[PDB]
Amino acid sequence: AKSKNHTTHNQSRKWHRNGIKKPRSQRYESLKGVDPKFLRNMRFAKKHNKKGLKKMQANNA
Amino acid sequence: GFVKVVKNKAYFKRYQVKFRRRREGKTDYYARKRLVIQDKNKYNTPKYRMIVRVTNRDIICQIAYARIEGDMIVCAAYAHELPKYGVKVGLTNYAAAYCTGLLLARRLLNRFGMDKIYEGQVEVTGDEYNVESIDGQPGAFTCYLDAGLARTTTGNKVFGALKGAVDGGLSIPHSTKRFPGYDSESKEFNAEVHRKHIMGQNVADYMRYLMEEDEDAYKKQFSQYIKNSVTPDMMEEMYKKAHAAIRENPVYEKKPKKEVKKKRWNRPKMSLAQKKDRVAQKKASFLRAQERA
Amino acid sequence: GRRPARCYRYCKNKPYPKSRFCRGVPDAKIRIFDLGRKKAKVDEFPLGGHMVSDEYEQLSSEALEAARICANKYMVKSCGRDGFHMRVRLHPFHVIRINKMQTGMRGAFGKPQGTVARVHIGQVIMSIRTKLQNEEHVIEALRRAKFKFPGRQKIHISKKWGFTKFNADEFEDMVAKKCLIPDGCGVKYVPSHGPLDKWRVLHS
Amino acid sequence: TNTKGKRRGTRYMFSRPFRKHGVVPLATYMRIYKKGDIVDIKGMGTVQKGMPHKCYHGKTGRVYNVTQHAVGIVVNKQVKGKILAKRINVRIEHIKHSKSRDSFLKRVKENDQKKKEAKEKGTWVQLKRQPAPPREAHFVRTNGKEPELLEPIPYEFMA
Amino acid sequence: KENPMRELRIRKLCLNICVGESGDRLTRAAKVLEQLTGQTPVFSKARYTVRSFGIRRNEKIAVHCTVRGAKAEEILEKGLKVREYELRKNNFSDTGNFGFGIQEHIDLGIKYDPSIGIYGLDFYVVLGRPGFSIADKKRRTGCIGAKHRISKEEAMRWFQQKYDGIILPG
RNA sequence: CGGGGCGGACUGUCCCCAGUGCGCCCCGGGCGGGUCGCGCCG
RNA sequence: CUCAACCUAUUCUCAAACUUUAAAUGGGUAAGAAGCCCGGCUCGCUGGCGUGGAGCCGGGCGUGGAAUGCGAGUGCCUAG
RNA sequence: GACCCCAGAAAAGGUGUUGGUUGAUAUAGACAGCAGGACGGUGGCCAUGGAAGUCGGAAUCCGCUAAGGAGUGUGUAACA
RNA sequence: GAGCAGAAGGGCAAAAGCUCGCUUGAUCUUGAUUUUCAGUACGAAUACAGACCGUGAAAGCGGGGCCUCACGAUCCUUCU
RNA sequence: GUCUACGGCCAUACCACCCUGAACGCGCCCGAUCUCGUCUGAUCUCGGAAGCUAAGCAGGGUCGGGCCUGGUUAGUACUUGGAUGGGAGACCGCCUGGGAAUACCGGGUGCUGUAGGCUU
Ligand SMILES: [Mg+2]
Ligand SMILES: [Mg+2]
Ligand SMILES: [Mg+2]
Ligand SMILES: [Mg+2]
Ligand SMILES: [Mg+2]
Ligand SMILES: [Mg+2]
Ligand SMILES: [Mg+2]
Ligand SMILES: [Mg+2]
Repeated sequence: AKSKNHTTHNQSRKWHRNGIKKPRSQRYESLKGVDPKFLRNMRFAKKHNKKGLKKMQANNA
Repeated sequence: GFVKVVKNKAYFKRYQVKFRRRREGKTDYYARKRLVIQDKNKYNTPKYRMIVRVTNRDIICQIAYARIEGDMIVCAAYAHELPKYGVKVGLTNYAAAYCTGLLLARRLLNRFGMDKIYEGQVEVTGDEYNVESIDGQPGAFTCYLDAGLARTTTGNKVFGALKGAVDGGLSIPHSTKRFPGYDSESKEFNAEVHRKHIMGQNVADYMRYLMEEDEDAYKKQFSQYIKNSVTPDMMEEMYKKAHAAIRENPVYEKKPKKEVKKKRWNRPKMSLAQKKDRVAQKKASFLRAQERA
Repeated sequence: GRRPARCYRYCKNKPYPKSRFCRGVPDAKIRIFDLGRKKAKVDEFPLGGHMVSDEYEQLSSEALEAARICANKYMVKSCGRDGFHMRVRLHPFHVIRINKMQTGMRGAFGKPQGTVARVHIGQVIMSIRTKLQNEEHVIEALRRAKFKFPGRQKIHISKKWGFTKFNADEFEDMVAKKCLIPDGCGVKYVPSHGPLDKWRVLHS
Repeated sequence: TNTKGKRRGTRYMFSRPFRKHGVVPLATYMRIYKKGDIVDIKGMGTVQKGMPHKCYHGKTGRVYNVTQHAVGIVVNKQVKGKILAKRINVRIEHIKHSKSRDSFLKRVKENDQKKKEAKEKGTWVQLKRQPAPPREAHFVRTNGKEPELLEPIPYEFMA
Repeated sequence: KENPMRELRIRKLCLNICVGESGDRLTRAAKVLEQLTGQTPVFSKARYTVRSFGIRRNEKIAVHCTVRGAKAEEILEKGLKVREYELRKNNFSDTGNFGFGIQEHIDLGIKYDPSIGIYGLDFYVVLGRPGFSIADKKRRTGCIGAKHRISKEEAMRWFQQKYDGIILPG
């Protein structure tokens, strides 16, 4: 009738068999969850990066 | 004794003091938190406020922004430096509050270099005026009023200081509900009795009313108005000239420091050796008196 | 009606005091903890003897009462009614339960049966203070009281003066120097700090 | 068995320290949090809005978003046999700057300055930290004073 | 010798009339206070329900008003005339202010009116010095300090040295 | 372990009675660290 | 004069659902090239301001910025 | 009696023996044995049916002394 | 040491409690996130953004109750 | 050497009582015409300037309470890991590392930012 209710016995041994891996970090994480007002302004800045190109290359040269 | 001592040892062991300025009764931290703290997505943008403090004999108007190390005052104006131009007596009233607010606004604007732009409202009328930024020019200076613990009812002098600042060219959000011209019954702003208050015509009316009612009471009340030869007829023109002279030269000239001898007016702390010796002497005197019997 | 004390000899559970969660606890058997001349001054009874447990165990309030009665009877027989002061220094604050036998171990949490005192190794169970010439009687009274307790106990003649926390060889000259002021059966320590008015009340 | 309440078991965790109740000091609201800095999530209990969950108390993360009153933090959480990076919105009362990153930035700046200065002065200097080495060989003077003999004390029954 | 800022003064008088119930009796008492002070009085509601007194919570039970200045000084003169200028020793409290009561108001200096009852009332003179208002100030409020406080002995001395009154040791 | 000369401050010994501290300078004694340090010994 | 209550200073003994103080073991993060330092450009966001923030474009820095060990990353199907 | 888990024991006792702690007596004669004395006020007071050193309640002294308790126990109705 | 509707715990003093004044942010919307978690749903919650408003002199604060509970798929019905 | 306005940390800053406070200042203080609130010009709001440092405030004091920081308690309590250690058990000792809290005894009694005054 009655049986065992709960245990975490052997669970850690199972967890470490394929390792407990840290999430894969990388350059350029996603912009999800960022403030929409800030995000749409950033998109406008990226869009208009096009202009001012000749001033940038003049200064660089 | 018959009652429990409430302020026993355990009371002090668990007692938590409030903030120092709360204990001094100088700061409402509930309002300060809402009033000096900047949004986090604005980063190191300074949030400016106009502190207006009315004293028994003075008016202090400051513009400050909060920092972790403490507040930073960028411009201050006082009502005790009003005698430099025009107005000489009757400070800490509504007209002097307007004058010192206007002086603070002019001083700050001159320091920033925005005077030809943002001239404010020169011809003083009590109606609402809000300065708007000019395209192609640096934006209008925006600061928020800090009244502190003053009860902000209609006619409080902090709003005269605010009116002076906004006429000087400072963009301070406000409504006319708290100006002396506002009628609570009709919910209307007269804007002419407010101008009278700005030019101090309530004080002049009081003077000329006492001249009819009681001459000795008139002397006792406006004793320093008989001195400096200030009269209800010239009162408005005195305040107008003070406004103009504030307009021309609002730059503060700090009085030069004085050569002063290093005289200590406060008793210093007794040293540990002095305290121990005092205890020894008191014990010796008690024992000697006991031996004398 | 009561279980053998071997069923509650050991400190197996966490302390289970009579509280607002543990209600309906029958009163402990021992209600008197000081006997003899409790009103005797500190200087009257300079000799102190302790019973000290060598066991980390639980002593029932019934056993504390029995040992108290036995030691009191022997002390009255040997030193007179007013010749000693005894203090039982264990209070039965732990509540032992009983699951009286729906059916079986279903809902097995028990009801409060009794109280025990939880005692540690090196802890004092009972103390007797008396004159210097009653050392043998104190040792024998404590030795007799030892037979009412489960574990092993030692009889120790304390180095302190009476029931105080000050050593018996320095007690007298501390009283002389007014570092100690008698107050009933104990002494009050007077440090050399505080207001000088308190010091002026002394030395006068 | 156990409830799933959001504040179960936080009786001391979210309580205030002794004699540190009352008004929140305003420097905590004056701290500046940029994107990319490391913050420890404390979780004070005077402020109930924007409070982190109990699994994030004592955890450190990196800010990725800044709003008017809160920040978004990428903080690692371990769920059984995987660690995964949660994104949580926390009001600034419940965080503070982590000083490990401050110390590391100080050390990087020191290293860069010392390298630039060392190339100019000519000689070579050590930049990596090293674990505490074995102690060097040294002399111990007695100063004409014989070392004190130590003897274990006899046993006596204290009380 | 004595600083002029230490002179004792009357802060307020605090007239009180506690009627058992509400209604016309309380309205008449309010009219009594109106006649005596020339001020609109304020009603006091019951804190709790007491079955024995037949009063209920939030029910208008008493009427009271505080008077300050020359009017308070005049009303105190009237009341002390009624008491015939003798006060009991226990009538002075340990905080330095005192009080008494009268059971008939018609001899205070008012005319009898048949519609108006015969309500008695309580006077409680609150004594003060110049500077006591810092405890009531909004900004930088403080406490008056030990030397500036008024003791029972100083209150009795002031009573004797102002109204030539007699302190009966009762 | 301490000595000389000037400003405060304490004591129920108050007749220039007694005692404690601080800032400047003049000395005396002992201990530790660097010093082209300087010599001697190993 | 005595016994209570009450207050004051002490005294014996305690707490899983008490606590000022408070370990050991433990949990998180960091220990660089995606970094550091220079210039410049974009923005409709923010704004006293050449402000703030973010993004972007060039340039220069290698003593590879604790120890130890090990080759890693990633996908699909999947039994018991 | 005889080896982790482990397969049997407690409180309490011992003039069995072995170590140890603390105290005391003794060539001014200990200890143990054998051998002498162990008195007088006084059959102390109150309890009583009899309580005499010995059923009890307090007292607990004095002289002669080398020394003796106004009593350690047996015993008597109480003495002896 | 009170109160904050209630169980308890946390929190709170010119507060979050009490009394007034004005109100309907207990409204209309899209997403992200947290909690349980399989990182599914529901419920509850947090931070935003866009409207329209409330209040306050204003800074601001408010899209229910100081926080931790107070609740409900497919199919069908009903209303907008 | 100090104060005022606004503050940061939030008692080394608090609490009780006593003493001193020059100059500005801050206050107490004087009044209710206007503004504005009250049962009450007490508070609040407003207009002042005869008086006063009595109070707040500042500084100092107290074998002061508290608080802060040390010593002691004490390598004690507790504790990571180890043993075919002891013991009938309860528990205890050792090895390997870490390591407290009272009582008790000392020292200390606000530091400081911005702006503006006074102090020969
Ligand atoms: Mg089974
Ligand atoms: Mg199963
Ligand atoms: Mg406010
Ligand atoms: Mg158990
Ligand atoms: Mg809420
Ligand atoms: Mg919105
Ligand atoms: Mg102290
Ligand atoms: Mg160890």
